[PDB]
This record gives sequence, structure tokens and C-alpha cells, in this order.
Amino acid sequence: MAMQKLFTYIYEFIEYRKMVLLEEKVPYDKFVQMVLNTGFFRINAETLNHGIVSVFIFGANGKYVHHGGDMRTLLTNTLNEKKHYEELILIVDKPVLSKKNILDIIVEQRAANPTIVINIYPYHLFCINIPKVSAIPKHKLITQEEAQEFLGREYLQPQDLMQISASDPPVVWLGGRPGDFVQIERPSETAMHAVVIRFITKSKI
Amino acid sequence: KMSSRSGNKGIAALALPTSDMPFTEDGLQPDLIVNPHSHPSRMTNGQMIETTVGLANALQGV
Amino acid sequence: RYAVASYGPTDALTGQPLDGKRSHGGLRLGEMEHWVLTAQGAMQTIIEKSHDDSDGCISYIC
Amino acid sequence: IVESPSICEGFVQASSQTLVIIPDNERITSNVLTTFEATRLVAVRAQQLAINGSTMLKKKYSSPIDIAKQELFNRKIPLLVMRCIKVTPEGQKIVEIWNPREMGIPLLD
Amino acid sequence: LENPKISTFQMNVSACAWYNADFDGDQMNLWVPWSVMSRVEAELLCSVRNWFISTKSSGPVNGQVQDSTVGSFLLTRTNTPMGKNVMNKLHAMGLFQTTQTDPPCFANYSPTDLLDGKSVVSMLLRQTPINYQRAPTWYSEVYAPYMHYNKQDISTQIRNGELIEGVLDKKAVGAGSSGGIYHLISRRYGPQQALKMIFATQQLALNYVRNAGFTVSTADMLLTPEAHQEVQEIINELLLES
Amino acid sequence: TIRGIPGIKNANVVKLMRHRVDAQGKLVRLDNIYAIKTNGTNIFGAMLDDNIDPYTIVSSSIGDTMELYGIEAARQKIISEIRTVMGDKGPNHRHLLMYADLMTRTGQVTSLEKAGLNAREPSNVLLRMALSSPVQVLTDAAVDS
Amino acid sequence: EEIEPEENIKRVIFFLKELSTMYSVSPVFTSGYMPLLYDLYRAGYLEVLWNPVEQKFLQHAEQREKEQMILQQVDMKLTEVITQARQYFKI
Amino acid sequence: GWYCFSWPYRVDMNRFFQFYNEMPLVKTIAHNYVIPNGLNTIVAYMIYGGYNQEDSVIVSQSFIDRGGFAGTFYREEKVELESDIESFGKPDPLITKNLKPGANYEKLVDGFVPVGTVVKKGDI
Amino acid sequence: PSIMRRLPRKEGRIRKSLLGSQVWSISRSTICGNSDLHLDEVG
Amino acid sequence: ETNGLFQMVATGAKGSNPNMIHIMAGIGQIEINTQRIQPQFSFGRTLVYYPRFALEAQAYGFICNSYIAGLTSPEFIFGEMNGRFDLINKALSTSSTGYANRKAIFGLQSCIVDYYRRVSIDTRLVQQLYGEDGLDARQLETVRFETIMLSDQELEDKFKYTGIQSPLFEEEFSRLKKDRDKYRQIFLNVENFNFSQLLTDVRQVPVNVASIVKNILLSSTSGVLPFDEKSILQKYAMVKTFCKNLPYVFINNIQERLQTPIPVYLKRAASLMRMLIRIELATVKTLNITCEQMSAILDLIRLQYTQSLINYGEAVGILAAQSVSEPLTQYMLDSHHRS
Repeated sequence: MAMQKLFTYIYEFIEYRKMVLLEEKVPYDKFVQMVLNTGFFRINAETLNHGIVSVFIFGANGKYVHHGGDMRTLLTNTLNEKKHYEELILIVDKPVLSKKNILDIIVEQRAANPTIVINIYPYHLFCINIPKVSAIPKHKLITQEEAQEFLGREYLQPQDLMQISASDPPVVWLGGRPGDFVQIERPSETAMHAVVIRFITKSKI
Repeated sequence: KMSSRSGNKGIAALALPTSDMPFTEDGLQPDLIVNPHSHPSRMTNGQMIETTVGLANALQGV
Repeated sequence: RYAVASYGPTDALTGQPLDGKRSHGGLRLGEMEHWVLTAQGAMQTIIEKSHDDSDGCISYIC
Repeated sequence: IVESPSICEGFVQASSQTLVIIPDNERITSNVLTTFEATRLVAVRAQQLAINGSTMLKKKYSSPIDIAKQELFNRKIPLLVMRCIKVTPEGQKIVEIWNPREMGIPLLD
Repeated sequence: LENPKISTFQMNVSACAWYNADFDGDQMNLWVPWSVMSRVEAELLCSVRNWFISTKSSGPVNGQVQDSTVGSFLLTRTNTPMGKNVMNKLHAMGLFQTTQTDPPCFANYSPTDLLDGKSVVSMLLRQTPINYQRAPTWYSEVYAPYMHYNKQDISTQIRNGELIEGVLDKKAVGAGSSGGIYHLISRRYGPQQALKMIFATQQLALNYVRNAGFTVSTADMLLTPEAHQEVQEIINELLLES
Repeated sequence: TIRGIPGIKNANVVKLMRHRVDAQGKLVRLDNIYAIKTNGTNIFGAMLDDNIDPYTIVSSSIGDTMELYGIEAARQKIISEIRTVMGDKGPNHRHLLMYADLMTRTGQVTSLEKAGLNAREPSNVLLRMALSSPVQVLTDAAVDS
Repeated sequence: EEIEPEENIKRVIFFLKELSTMYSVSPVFTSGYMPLLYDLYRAGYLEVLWNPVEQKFLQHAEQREKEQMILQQVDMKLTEVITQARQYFKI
Repeated sequence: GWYCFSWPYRVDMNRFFQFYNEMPLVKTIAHNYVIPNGLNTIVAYMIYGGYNQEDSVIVSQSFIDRGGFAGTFYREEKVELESDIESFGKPDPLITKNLKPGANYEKLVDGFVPVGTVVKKGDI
Repeated sequence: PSIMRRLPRKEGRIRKSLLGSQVWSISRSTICGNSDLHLDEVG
Repeated sequence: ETNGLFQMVATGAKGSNPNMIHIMAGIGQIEINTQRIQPQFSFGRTLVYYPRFALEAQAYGFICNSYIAGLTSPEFIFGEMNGRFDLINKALSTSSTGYANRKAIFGLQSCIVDYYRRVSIDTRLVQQLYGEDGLDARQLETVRFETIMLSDQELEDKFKYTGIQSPLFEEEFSRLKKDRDKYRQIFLNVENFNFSQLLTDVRQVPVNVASIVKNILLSSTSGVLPFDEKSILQKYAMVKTFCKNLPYVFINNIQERLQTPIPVYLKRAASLMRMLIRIELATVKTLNITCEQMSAILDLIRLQYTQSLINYGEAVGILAAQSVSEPLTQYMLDSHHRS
């Protein structure tokens, strides 16, 4: 029942990022029909700075995840359009993450476009409202100035803090990029709660 | 280090003279004084039964 | 039982005391004891035992 | 072309450092000696008394350890605690200088 | 130890909890610091009083073990098989002749005056008055149906060092007992002061047994013939269900 | 797969106790709460089920919690799992944080073995030499300068 | 840059000033009052802060110093006697 | 116990021969084939001063003096020679080199200490 | 016998000569019970 | 009243209830790895003394006899099967624990508390604050929190002061109420991502604030104080200011005088101490305390709070490894009581 969870929590994820939808919503049956016919479903949103985020949801048995050429031509056709792109979210089945060729096209597209963030994610990262999970503490991106003040007070460097990957699910939902700082408020059985600051690093794919 | 036949080993800790050891009304006094707390956790019941049987054997001469 | 000295037979290679009572050497302050002394913060004790009393010397480095 | 090694690289001796003392009003470390610091102070003073023996303690004791303890307790110990805060890549060594004559002693006697 | 025939490292039994040691044949190392620097740090940092409270479980490490746990119960017990648990002035003073603390004042007592174990324990806890009120290990609802518990032995209450009622056992004076008597003394008066009271209360427990006695025998383990028939009748029910 | 979710071989029913704030603000213990304790772990499999609350899925697997929830939830999972092993006569809570905070300081759950030490502390050769195999570490240190 | 303590701490520092010639205590003037707190805790008498019964502890400290001096002098006399006797026996 | 019936004919290392042994008052079938080793000590199961805590025992000193668990313990010294280099004999201070500090060479008789004398620490 | 064989195992250079140590001025003996000694005292 | 064996077990000196039952009543079922004696003797026989596919419970380790009555040959063999496991697991409790202990220390030993009470590896933070509270394990007190289990009506019955009609005491109860909600919200969430970790109104705090108030009240000769409006208002201001400056315990007295901004992670460290102080120094609980006695309580609270702080340069990585690898000896000892 993955696709049903995606159909609701991808829009919950878009809302959580404070992005405005561009294309009007469609029923779930039409969504699965498009996923079956075309092989993928495409959602568009615009950021406060008018940056365009396009999220691709790929079927498990689609041609774009088995043939590298299909993914290559799809990404090439999407990346040369007259829109203010800032990120492409490629939601695929988890085994697709293990396919070396697909990741090869992904990294080649990253190299060809140094100003566009290309990310590939499994289904399970968008099947719950991740911030609402009880086991997950409260993450919050902090500005560069606040982090600089904190490090100056503590005589610390960004490389000295704890580090968290940009592919970390709450970091993905926040929208953190490598080089940013995330403040985490977490429960504690000693001081009843604690606050830490982590330095976001590069994603694992 | 000394031990009984039930596996309750021990280390000689104190050496008392013949007038400092406890004695019965009939004059019997121990050679070794072992803690009663050595038994309940190790359940060396054969050592306690041996003392009961051996106590009657001495008087009966058997 | 054992108690040796401030000095005695020494290993040729490491400069440390010999092993055990049989060789008239010292006793071992092993790996786990430096863990405890470090945990307690006993660093001047480690200098006294692991350096002054075992093999401590002076190394000259340019 | 990355060429053969030169003399600019390959230095083993680290460059000298400049001791940067944090001003008293801008200090962050506690105004209370830790048990480690108090023990180190007493041990150092006792060893130095075993070497020199010159002290300004008004009372008389027959052991360097007791004299060092009373000197620490009477706030007459000629030592300072330098708390190394950070060694900066440019060369500076930011430290904290604390006077044990105006800090709380954690020991008991 | 000035005796030339002694070759062992002797220590108090309540100190075994630090080392997880016992006297079945264990051997322990011992080195005396000689350097002034190492001798200073041994007194200030590595003293065993610094680890009365465990750095692992945040609770006390030491207490009464195996003779002052049952000895304290007998001393603080309300009723003896030979009547009320009291003692004359002469035997009340004899309990304090080994604690190595300053003796209390027994001047306000006739030779025929009787003192109970609670009064004797109180004279020692006045030095470090604490507040304690829990249920002793003696009381257990498992034993309750088949026992007649004394209502003055199932509620151990101490206020300002005065043992008002109850018995002292593993719950109050036992080793590793969090919130116990010696845990409260350490928090209020220092871990060194708690160690002296462990030794001091150990002597009253042992001095009480010097003429009260404690033993285990084979008949202490023997069911009556009527109760043996009840045990196998219970087991036969298990084998019937099986 | 027929009539089930992959990864779990047995699913029992257990009674567990929870607190809940009443309408009068009182915190009360609720003892009549039934849940499912399974043998085998699949967070994503039980995630998709409509009969299970997805927000309060408690796994015993650090790797599975790390995969789906993150490093912060994996940090809380290491603390919980060590405490279960430690029983009740266990260490203070601050000693369990030291394990989890060390093992999760790099954004991934490192181990307490040679591979884990090489990730947290790659440049500490002498400590790495002492742990497992000095010859292998010494050879690699020389070539890497 | 402290300027002036409070009346409670004023009388406490007066107590410490009077006790300095009597116990191993030296009063300081830190703003945080903390070395004073450690000195009072170490002296085993923190009751000055709320209970005006400082005089009995002053007398206690005087007494304890008196027995300390008496025992010290007794030990010095004993050890000099021992030294002279050992010298006599060695000769 | 009686570790060997031919102990005087043997030069053994780290062997103890306990003088007195008793058949248990409650014996078993194993004592039909091996000699019992021990004594029927009178044992009191009591708390006496707290010196028998934590698996310790309190021993009567009189029982010790009378021979309870008393015996003789043996050690051996087997020294070999190098053929025609070394020899057995008492060294002399004015010829031999690096004699052991704090030694006692005067107890040697023709290279060996005579039988029956008490040798203590430092004696050659 | 080789130079690198001295390093690895428990009886090796690192774990026996560096992380551990043989020391002087130390004593060992069997321990015993003594109820007249304080908890911070050793016979 | 006279049984030596029972008094040793009942008082906790030595032994337990299964020990007396085994001695006197019966050993019962021998259970290895939470199961009966499996048949390893030729396809369905547990021993040579029982037939193949035996149905009686005695054939599978059920010892019907007690130690005082003696065991039979088959019962002694089954007892030896379980007894041998104790010897085997005791041997493993040394080597297996040692393998895990050494690996834990070599990974954790580099963690040392620096001058900020952080835990770091020579530059690299492992903890922003040691234990997230900055305290020592040897300096902790187990203290109950009153407000946690109370309903909102009885929270107002016990902690709302109605003697003075001032807006200040409305904020005092509101701060008491929302500290109660914050404790509930956090620790109910902790209950959610655990198997059987229930909420408790009992915490380990460095200072037992209730005892200090109780101690001073006893030693004070003042009895029931008369009603004074300014003294009650002054005490509330003293407590509110003390809780505001409480995080300065982690820095020094110099910054407290200068009132420099406190880092966020240090404000969270003193959250439990702030909560307990406002519970035990509520206006209802300090009615018979003078303003001068209140200063003594505040001075004594931060004296004990500073004494419980972790030391600079303490090898806490070795402390944690020793504290965690030690219970593994008992965990390994109970290997035959687990599946």
C-alpha cells in the first residue's frame, strides 16, 4: 500500500516545505493510471524565492528505472525547460537505489548541472509525515549568522560539531543542504530535554 | 584454604586460643567456626546431614 | 604471597622487571589497571609506577 | 605540473605560538577549582617544598603534604592554573589564567 | 599487623563490594606510594571514600553483608523468643566497646534498667541525624498469610536519627541499598562519615550476637511429617494436570 | 506473500501499560491496552498497514530505525537497546548516552570494532594499532603519509 | 569589578575574618560568594547563613585549635625523647 | 594427605605430606579404594565476631599446634654442570669474581650445604 | 622469529610492554577477613 | 522467630525464596534455555532410564524431590545438566565480557570532558554537554516531583496561593502549570518510542531541594511567622531571579554579574533544576521562611549544584565503558535462562 501513502504524504511534504502547488490535484485513481501508463507522475511547486521544485514519482516496474537511457533522456528533457528550477526530487522504489547504472545517470546529470540539486529517494521516506513521528526529535534549520555566533562563543569550527547527512529523512523534509546547520531539540532522561547543533554533510547517493 | 566434602571451601581468618573458643555445657568446643550464611545460597545440604549423622556416630562409637 | 623491592632483575630488551615471583621480578600493572587509574584521574600514580618504577627513561628528539 | 618537493614544504618543526590570555571579565571557565586541579596544585606545591622548603605559612607542620594543603586552604600558594582554551591555526594559543587564591577549593579538611 | 605469623591482606568484609572480592582464596595487589606527588593524589583522589557512591549506578556501594544485615535485624527486633528484646545497662555498654567511636553516656541508668535495641541504635545515629521511612525486607506479603508479623517491625521509621520503630535489614542497612541509611548519611554528611557509621553500626550488630547467638542446623530444613504429605499432595496435583 | 507482511514470522498479542491525561488534567495509568509484539522487524511493512498506528512503531533494530527515521531516532534506539540488555541493575543513564553519542556522531551508526574506529578516528594510527592488528595499520599509515 | 556585599554576607565575611586567625580560612571578596560557601562547607558549619549562632562555632574552632596545638607539642616532646634515647643506645 | 607411601625415597617438587588423616565418620564407597585425606574437625555453624564472614573460617589455635592439617612441604634443587668447565666447591673471595651481594658462602661444605642445617634467604 | 611478530598478540610489544607494565615496589597476598578494621583500612 | 535458615532469607542477608523451596519442598522443572530437557539420547529418549516417546513429566527434567530428601539417579543427571551450564556460563562471563569490554574502551576512551563540559575527541564534539546535564554520576539524588501526577483542580488546590491578590502569583501558578505540561509532554513521548519505559514522577537531580528547606526549618527557632505582604512578595522575586540566573552555574560568577547572554543548550540543562525549585519554593511551601532564611536556601542550592558538576578533563569514555560492560557479566551468567 505504498502508492496510496505516497499520494497523500508527498503533498504533506510539499506543504511542510512551505511551497505552493502549481498544477491542480487529481484523484488517486487518475494518479495510479498515469503512473501505470506514462511510468511516472510529476508534481510542481514554487518556493518563496520563486524557485521551481519538480518531484517525480516513478513506478516500480517503469521503464525509466530499468533502462538507463530512458532516465537519461527524461532528465535531459526536463532540465532544458524555461523554468526557474532549483531541485528535482526523484522518488523511486528502494531496489532502484541499488542499481548502479541509474545512479550513474544521476551523477552525470549532477555534473552536467552544477547549480541544480538532484536527489533520489526511496518510497519509505515519503510514506509518513516524518516530523510527526514520535521517535524523531524536532529538527530546525538555523541561519548562518546564528551558527557563526554559536561557534564563535564556543571557539568551534563547523568541522568540530556533530554531522548529519543531507539525505537524513527529517533533514530532507526540512530542505537542508550540505554546509547548513540544523538545531535539534530532543528528549532527555537526564535534563528532561536537550539542544544540539549538527552540520549538514553531503547525501549518501 | 580448607574445604568440606560438599565443596564449601574457605580461608582461615582468625586463630583463637583454647579459652577464647566457644564451648558447650558439656565442654565440647569447635575446631572450625564457619558462617551459617555459607549454606542457604549454595544449598550444600549433604554437609549439614553429615554433621547430624556424624554427631550420633561419635557417641555411639560407630 | 609476594613483595619484592624497589629494584631487581630486569628484562634485557624492554628494561622492565621480570615476570612473577619465580624470577624475583615485579608484579604486573596490566592493561585493565591503567584503564582504572586513568578513569580515577590518577596520572601522577601512573608516572610513579609505569615510568619511575618500571622502565621510564629520557628520550632526546631533535 | 605538480613538481618536485621544495624546501618551503617538508618542515617538521612546528611554528612557535603566542600566548593569548583571555581578559578576566571575558572568562567562561568556572571560578571553582576541580578536584583534579586542586590535587595537582597540592602535589606540585608539596614536591616544591620537598625541594626548597621556603614557605610563608605561619603554622608549623612536619610534612610537605600538610603544608601544601594548608597553603591552598589559607590562599597563600604561589601557583596559577592556566586553562588552555584553543590553539588557533594562525599561531595564537588562547588560554585562561586563574588564581587559586580567589577560587573555591573543593577539598575537605 | 605486628604478628609475624600473619601473611594475608586483611580488610573489612563491608569493603569487598568495591572490588567484587571474597575470601575463598582471592589474591589482591598492594603498592604503597613513595613519591610525594603520587602520595598526595592517593589521599585526595583515589581514597575509597570517593567511591562509596557508585559511578555506575549512582547508588551506594557499601553496607552490611551477611552478619550485620541479620545482626541488625536481631538487634532492632521488637520481640525475642525469650520475651521483649531488652538488655540491662551492663550489656548496653558492651555494645559500644568496639565501635571505636566516643562512648555514649549511660550515667542516667540503674544497673537493673532495661534498654531495647532501638534505644541502643539511636545513641549511634544521633551523631548523623537523618530521616528515613520505608518498609523493611523482613515484611513480605508472600510470607504474610503464614506468619504473624509484629506491627512494630514492618515499618522502619527514623527521624533525626531516632529509630522510632521497625527493624533494620537489607532494605535499610544492606549493601547497594539505594536510599538507605548510609546513602542518606553520605548525601548529608559526606561519604567518609557514612563509612564510619557502616563500621560503627557493624559493631553493634556483631556485639549483639556475641550472646544472642545465630545458627543454622539440619532441622531448620526439615518439614514436619504432616507438612511433607502436603508438599507431595501439591506435586501430585501438578503431575495430575500434566 | 499470502496474508501478511514480509519480514515477520510471528505476531503475538501483549498487554502493555501507558499513561494518558484525562479531561480533568489527571495523569492515569491505563492497563487495558492491547498491542502486537512481532518476531522479525519490518518498519516499512507495518508502516503501510491501515490497522497499525504508523507514528508509534517501536522497532528493536538499530539499522532499520536508522534507515527509515534517521540518525537522531537511531541514537535513541541505541540507548533503549543497551538498557534492555543492562536489565535493571544497570548503569546510570548518562553512560548509555556516551555509547549512542559516540556511535552516531558522524551521521551514520558506526561500530565499536576496527571498522568503526577507522571511521570516527582515521588519523589516530597509534590507537588503531593497539586495538586489533598493528601490522596492517602501520603499513597503511606509511603509504598514506 | 565588585563594589560592596550585602549585610548578610557582610556579617558572614566578618565571621570569616574573625575565624581566619583561628582556622585555615582566608576571606576573599568575589562577587559570586562561592569561595566563601566552600570555606563554610569545609569548616563543617554552614549555619551562619540563616542562624545567628556563629559564636558557638568560634568557640568550637578555638577549642579544636587548642587540642591540635597540645597534641602537636606532646608529639614533639615524645619524639625528641625517643631520638635522644636512641642516640644513647647507639653510643 | 599421604601423597605417596614412598615419600622419603623421593625428591619431589612442591609436595605436601600431611601427617594425620582420618576416615570420615560418614564414609563412602570411594574410601574402599583410596586413602581418605582430611580430619573430622568439630565445626560450629555460628556467627562469632564477624571473622568468618564472606566464606572465611575461624580456626582454633590449639587445633593448629596439636598437628591439625600439619605436615611437611618439599622442594628440590637440581643443578647441572658443564663438562670440565664448572665444578662443585666453595669459592674464595680473592680469586672468584662477581660474588652475589649479601650472600652467605660459609655454610657450604665441599660445595654443598650439609644435611640438617637451616638455610634462610641469601644463603648459598 | 621476525620484527613484526613482536607487535600483534597479547604477549606482543603493544599490549604487554606499552599498554601494560611490570613494576617494582608492589606486593601480592591472599586476602582475609578482619571485622576490627575500618572500611578505609587494610591489614 | 528461631529459624536460622529462614531469617537469613527473609531479612535479605543471604538466599531467596526458591532456595528454601528447593531445599525443603522440591526442585521442580529443570528448564534450560526456557525449555525442558530435549531428547539427545537416540531419537526420543532423554536418558537410558526412560522409554522412547515417554509421556511422563519426570522424563523431561521434572525433579519431584527436594535436596533434604535426596534425588534419584535420573534427577541428579538432570540437575547436573543444569548445573554444568552455570559452570560453563561462569567461564564465558570472563572471556566473552573481556572481548566486549576491551573493544568498548578502545572506541570510547578518547572522549574527554573539556573546559565547556562538552565531550569531544581532541577537537570534535561527541556531546554538547556531558550527559546533557553536565553532572557527575556520583553526585545524584533521587527526588520526587509533586506536580506531575496531580490533576489541574488539585494542582490549583495545592500550589495556588490565595493569600495575596496580585498578578505575580497568577504567573507563578501558570509557570508551575506549564512546567507540569512540559514534563508530561516530553516523557509521554519517551514512552511512545520504547517497549516498556513508563513515565515516572521521580527523577535523579543533583540537589534535593525539599530536604534543604526541611533542614533549615528545623534548625530555625522561628515558629509560625505572621503574615507580611512585602516579605512574601520579596521571596517570590528572589526565587524568580534565582531560577533566571540558574544556568550561570555552568559558566562562572563573572558572567552572572555581567549578565551576558546564556547559550540555549545551557538554558535547557537547568530545566529540571528550575522546575524542582519552583515546586519546592512555591509561595505555599515557603510561608514560614524569612527573607534571610530564603537567602540561605538559595545559597545552599547552588553550592550543592556546583559541587555536582563534572570535572574538567575527566575520562568519561572509560567511565561509560566500565559502567556498561560490567553488567554484561550477569547478562552472560543468565545465558541459560533466555531463549
